[PDB]
Amino acid sequence: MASMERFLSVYDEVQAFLLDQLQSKYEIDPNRARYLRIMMDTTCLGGKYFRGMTVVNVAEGFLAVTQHDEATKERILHDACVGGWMIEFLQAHYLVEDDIMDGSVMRRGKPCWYRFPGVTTQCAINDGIILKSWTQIMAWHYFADRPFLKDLLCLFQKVDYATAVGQMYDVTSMCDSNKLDPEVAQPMTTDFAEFTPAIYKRIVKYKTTFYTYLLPLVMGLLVSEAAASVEMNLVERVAHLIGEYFQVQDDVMDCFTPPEQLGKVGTDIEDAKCSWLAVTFLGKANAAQVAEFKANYGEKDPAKVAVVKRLYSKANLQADFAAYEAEVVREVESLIEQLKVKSPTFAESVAVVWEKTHKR
Amino acid sequence: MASMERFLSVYDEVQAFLLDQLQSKYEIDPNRARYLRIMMDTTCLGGKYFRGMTVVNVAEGFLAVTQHDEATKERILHDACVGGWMIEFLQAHYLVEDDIMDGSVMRRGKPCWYRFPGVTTQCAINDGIILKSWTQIMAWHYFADRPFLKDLLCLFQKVDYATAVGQMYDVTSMCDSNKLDPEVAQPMTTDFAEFTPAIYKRIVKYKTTFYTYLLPLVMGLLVSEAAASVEMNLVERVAHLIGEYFQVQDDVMDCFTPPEQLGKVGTDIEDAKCSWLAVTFLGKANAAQVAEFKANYGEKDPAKVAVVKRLYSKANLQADFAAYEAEVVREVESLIEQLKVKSPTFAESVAVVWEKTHKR
Ligand SMILES: CC1CCN(Cc2c[nH]c3ccccc23)CC1
Ligand SMILES: CC1CCN(Cc2c[nH]c3ccccc23)CC1
Ligand SMILES: [Zn+2]
Ligand SMILES: [Zn+2]
Ligand SMILES: [Zn+2]
Ligand SMILES: [Zn+2]
Repeated sequence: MASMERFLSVYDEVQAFLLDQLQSKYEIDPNRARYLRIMMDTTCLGGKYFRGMTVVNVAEGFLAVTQHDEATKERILHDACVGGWMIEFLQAHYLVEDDIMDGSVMRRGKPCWYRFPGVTTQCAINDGIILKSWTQIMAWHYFADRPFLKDLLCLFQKVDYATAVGQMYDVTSMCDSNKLDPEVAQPMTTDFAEFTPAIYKRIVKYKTTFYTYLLPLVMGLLVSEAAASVEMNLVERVAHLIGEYFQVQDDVMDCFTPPEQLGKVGTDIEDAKCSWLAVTFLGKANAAQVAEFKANYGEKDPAKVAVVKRLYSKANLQADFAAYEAEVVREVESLIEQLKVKSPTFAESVAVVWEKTHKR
Repeated sequence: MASMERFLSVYDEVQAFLLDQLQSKYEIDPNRARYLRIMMDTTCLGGKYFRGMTVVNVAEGFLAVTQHDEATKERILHDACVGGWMIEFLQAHYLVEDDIMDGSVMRRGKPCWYRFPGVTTQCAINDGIILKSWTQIMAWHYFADRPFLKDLLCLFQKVDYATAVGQMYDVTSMCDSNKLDPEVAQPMTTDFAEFTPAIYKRIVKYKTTFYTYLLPLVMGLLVSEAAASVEMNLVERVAHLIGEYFQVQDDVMDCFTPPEQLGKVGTDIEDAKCSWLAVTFLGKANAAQVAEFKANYGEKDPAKVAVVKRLYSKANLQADFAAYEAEVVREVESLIEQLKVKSPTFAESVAVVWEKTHKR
């Protein structure tokens, strides 16, 4: 059976389980079940399923080199699909909540969930809470007897927490750290002194890389009972490296990719985000260019946004990106080589993860 | 050592652990640590700690009748305090998010967290996510080797989920179920046909009773390794009974308790909430009174709110409440008696829980 169709069939199965359990154990009525069914589909489906399918792909790799009864192969693949959906539902939670937090309009070419006429923010905040709660309902049901349950739950929690911490780093990235204070309304930074590579790295590591790259890779190892086929420090290093590169692409595309292909109107400049573009620009600008950036960044005024984009274009950031990319290629290849000492199979799953990121 | 001071000392210990782990493992800077410290204090402290202290009180009861080394007594009490704080932090999550969802102004006489000038909704939604994430960080750290870890995590998840489901029942309680539809803006009910005792019961059971009464009682049993001293079906029945009574008091006070003692301006009428007052009023009103209720309920206009309050006062709901109360006293006493078959100690902890609710 093809991996994607297996993964999609498991979605339908998990959805049916969750809704049927709501009816049998939580007293749900059919109309609210339908609302939640639509909410699940609208918030969980429509992406590429890169994260969930990486769990499946890692598990598939180990199945090719490990002796198992057929029924065991099917159990491992089913577990990998359920684990994958846990990650996809975790992402769905964070997308719903982040779109509300940021006042976003569109995502993947459709209105953000909270903007649907029959949803509203009051409902959508709680819908997002339910989405993450479903990840745990899945795990406790499908993985109840599994030897990896404890390790899986502990990892999933740490990744969830890291993502929330990353969200805090992101939403506060345009404020001066020494001025953070719940009692006092927060001004935007004027010096941009915290727009550094190391601080940018910290936002991205926590907000993006743990859930997008580390969690799918390690979840694939866990459901395969294969954590001894890897040096975990290498897995973390390669996950953080590829994840940062992924976010850099995303930051570049926010500014320069047309809205129709982006599926949204990018607002990183108006939002004063600590983006790779802003950090790299400030790392090469002269005094006059810095001053012009300061006078225009973080303002909705389309003229000032236009000034920032022209500053980026004139600054030849394409060349900094090519140098960054070449360095990432160097390091990802080195880590893939270190991963072969213990598992050619896992190293190849990482190579596939890298190829799908680098040529997306 | 007195129970409350032990519980408060454990708060300081847990807080120090969480913040120190953020510095050692999550790359936090001192200013963001301070923000999170203030957020924790502001959202977790200032209540009565009824929920957390019930864990401690249940554990204390069993310590009086069970043979243990002194060090074991201290471990059990420390575990009960950590478990109690898990519940208090779970509540804090739901209060932060519910205040944002509902546009609330005040809570316990202070502005809601999201209204602090230096917080804002963008931050506060994520702060609420962090609060619940902290419940899991606590459990995995303090309970890592504990025999009750799995049962505790599984129970906590089900209660978290039930609460989110209850939140959905609450926010949708003034809409017609057959008209729920993410695509279509939701009108308020005109017939109030779903303002029934059974539907009200369902909102309250899930939104309030699981986390407020069932979870503290069962958590006390778990950290005491005492689940065999109870019939769990009795524990659930008594928890749901006392919890409903607690919410009924809350609903009455929303309308009739002065704002200064309430610590907020009650808006259940304007919010068109399915409150005990509205359900009980509709259960006894004549046709003219129903029509006047319909023309005035769920509107911000203070004149129309005033009409609803006069309808409630004229309807002699105090007498329905006294009859409801007397029936609850009957049933709570019956269940406490059934609980004595297996544990006088646990039955007495429930009697204390009931006394603190009934005479609050
Ligand atoms: C949770 C927050 C919003 C999502 N972001 C990661 C991210 C970057 N580009 C994406 C495209 C699609 C889906 C997710 C992403 C991390 C912070
Ligand atoms: C999470 C939502 C808001 C809180 N509510 C329970 C509740 C009723 N009265 C209270 C007074 C103080 C603290 C909590 C409560 C359950 C739904
Ligand atoms: Zn965001
Ligand atoms: Zn982006
Ligand atoms: Zn509410
Ligand atoms: Zn209330």
